[PDB]
Amino acid sequence: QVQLVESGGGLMQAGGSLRLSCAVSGRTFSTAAMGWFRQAPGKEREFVAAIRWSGGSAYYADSVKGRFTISRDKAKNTVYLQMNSLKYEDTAVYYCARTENVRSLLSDYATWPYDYWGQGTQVTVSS
Amino acid sequence: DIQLTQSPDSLAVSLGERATINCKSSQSVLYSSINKNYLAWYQQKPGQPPKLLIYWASTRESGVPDRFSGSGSGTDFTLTISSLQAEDVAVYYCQQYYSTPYTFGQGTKVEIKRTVAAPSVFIFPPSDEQLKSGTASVVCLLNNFYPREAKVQWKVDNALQSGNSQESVTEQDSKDSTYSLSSTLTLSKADYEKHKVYACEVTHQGLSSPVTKSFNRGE
Amino acid sequence: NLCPFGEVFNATRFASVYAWNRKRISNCVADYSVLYNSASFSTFKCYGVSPTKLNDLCFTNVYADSFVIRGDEVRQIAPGQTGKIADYNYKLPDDFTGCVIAWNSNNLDSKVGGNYNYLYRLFRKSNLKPFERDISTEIYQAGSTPCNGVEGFNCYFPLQSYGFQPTNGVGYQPYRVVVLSFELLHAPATVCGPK
Amino acid sequence: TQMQLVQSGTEVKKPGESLKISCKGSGYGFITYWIGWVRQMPGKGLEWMGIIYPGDSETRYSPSFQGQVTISADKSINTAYLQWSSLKASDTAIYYCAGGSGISTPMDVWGQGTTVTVASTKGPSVFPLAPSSGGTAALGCLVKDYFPEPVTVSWNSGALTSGVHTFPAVLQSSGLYSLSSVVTVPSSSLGTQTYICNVNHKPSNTKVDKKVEPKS
Ligand SMILES: *[C@@H]1O[C@H](CO)[C@@H](O)[C@H](O)[C@H]1NC(C)=O
Repeated sequence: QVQLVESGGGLMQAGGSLRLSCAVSGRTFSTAAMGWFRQAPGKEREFVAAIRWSGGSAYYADSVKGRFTISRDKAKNTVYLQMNSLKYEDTAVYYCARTENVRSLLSDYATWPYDYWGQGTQVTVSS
Repeated sequence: DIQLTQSPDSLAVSLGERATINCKSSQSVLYSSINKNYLAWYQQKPGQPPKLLIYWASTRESGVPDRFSGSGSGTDFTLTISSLQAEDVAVYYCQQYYSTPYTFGQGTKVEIKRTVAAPSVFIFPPSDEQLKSGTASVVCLLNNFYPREAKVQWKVDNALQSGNSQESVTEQDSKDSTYSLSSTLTLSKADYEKHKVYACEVTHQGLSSPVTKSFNRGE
Repeated sequence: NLCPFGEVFNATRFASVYAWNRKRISNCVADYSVLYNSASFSTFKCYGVSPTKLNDLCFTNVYADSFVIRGDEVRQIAPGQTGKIADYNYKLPDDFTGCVIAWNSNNLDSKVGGNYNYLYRLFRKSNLKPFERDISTEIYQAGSTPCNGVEGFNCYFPLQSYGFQPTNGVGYQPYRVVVLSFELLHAPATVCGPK
Repeated sequence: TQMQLVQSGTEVKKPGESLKISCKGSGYGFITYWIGWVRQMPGKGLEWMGIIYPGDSETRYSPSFQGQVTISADKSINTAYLQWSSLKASDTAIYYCAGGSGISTPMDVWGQGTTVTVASTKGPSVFPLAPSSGGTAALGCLVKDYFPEPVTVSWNSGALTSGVHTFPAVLQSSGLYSLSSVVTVPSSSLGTQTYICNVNHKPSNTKVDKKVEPKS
């Protein structure tokens, strides 16, 4: 079975940075795209970023554009979220997601659903 | 966009001589891919559907004798029947199938050339039954002869009638390879009772001097 | 030495349309009757060769191209056709001398979650040459601005998925397509039938 | 054999009526077969009308038919059809359905053909043709002013084919056909032996048992 495993969650005084690591084990060959989702306290879980496996062209979401960096290492079957300039609104549970659905239009990887989900990991921005 | 013309239209051949039929196409039918021309040959004995004899211009279909063989170079194709036989008498069509619309040629009649043979002439008055109807039909009959080209002419009071006759000719015979003929002369009972001597003059290649068979009216 | 169409038609997995799989059939006898006398094919369109008759005629090479498309696009596998599949995935030449063989394969190539693993190309600077097999993932420049492998405004990834679901309409169900091309060179032939 | 094509029976129709003739594929591997239609008009050459692939009902027409006739295919009974919106007299002909296994293929299998005759009917008058003599002497029937074709003749009920010629029909000025039938008989046969001729016209459902005999 395919399993996603997040890590690198924890504590960070706002303006610092934190790196998140989603490790994938299963049918690697069939991976179209990896996506990061976060659920804040009280809020519905929203799109963050997605990256195409075969080109590394990312689609940064509107509220993180210019702060975060999604990147993947194909040999390590890992996707990374670099979280620069952390805001207080970044306090959430970050879920990495995998889809086998290859979509020509990149921007689709917000709209569209993901087949596999990780258990998620907590990021808490402090002082 | 293709179109076909066969030649000749008719072909009379002595049993066991060769017989060639030409079929020309306005466009080339060669499949560049596999150097084969996409042209076929069909025989149709009357009463039957068409039979496939040859495809890709030269290859024979199952159930087709050796004596049948096709050749052809691009726009020009020929069907050759070496050693013509009895059951080879029929109409022959060539068809292109390089592309739709598939198109056929106008056909070629092939008949068995046989020994010359003169025709057995008979004349028939109208029936009494028919006369009362209004018209009066005089039939003349040329039985069992070769070749086809037989001249029939009507005399009414030794004066040629012309435009009121109609010939009907049987195809070559199932047995003896001869034709037969019915020339029917139609006219009004009125006009039939006007003239008295009805006659049927027949000039066939078989008969040295023309043959007239006739009746005076009332007999 | 009997022509193994067995490991083409009955083959467990098939290829994605743009990455179509060619098998060079040579030095074997094929009873092609095996294929046509079987009732279980949707589309057995033959172009420029009687398959009933090539079980008594010898071809140099039989090429067998196998792949999957949605049933709607089956018609487009034929000479002179144009569109997405025709012009960007698998083109056939006008002087095609082979057959297109297609059966419905919902039963094999459709998951409840949707089988997204079968793909198809969507854009290309030009149309494919006949029997061309393009597998490049060049970030396709539509508009003015030149893309440096960067996606976005007037720049798109040229492939997409099919998403075959068992509940999809018969048209958006996946059909498996074999294409038997026959060539006749001036080299001694090696793929005949019985009769 | 691989494939045999059966065709709908003979159709006697009135000008204007509509008509759908069938062509069914007896046997296996029908799936590869493309059924064409061919018109042979009375005593004319073969005209290719159109072909259909029952599979995806991919239909092509001759320019000489495009907007006249519809070629359909109910692939679920291996049956290709040909139909008429409204029948001309002209559309009188025999129609052969003809399969190839594939397109740009020679038609390697033919149905025996469906005869379609588009005309209002009119029954034939039957007059005798009494002989003269002595060696051989001949007699016959005249079948006059009938429409449409065809007519069939037999002698003494059909128990006398001993040397009998029955000619092609000829269309009189009247716009109705006529057709003669005659038999060669020994001179002194007339003196006793009866010679009846039996004449049937299908369209007008009329037989005629017409006795022939010498005159006085
Ligand atoms: C594929 O397998 C089925 C049954 O196992 C058989 O009916 C069919 O002929 C096979 N096709 C080929 C080309 O071997």
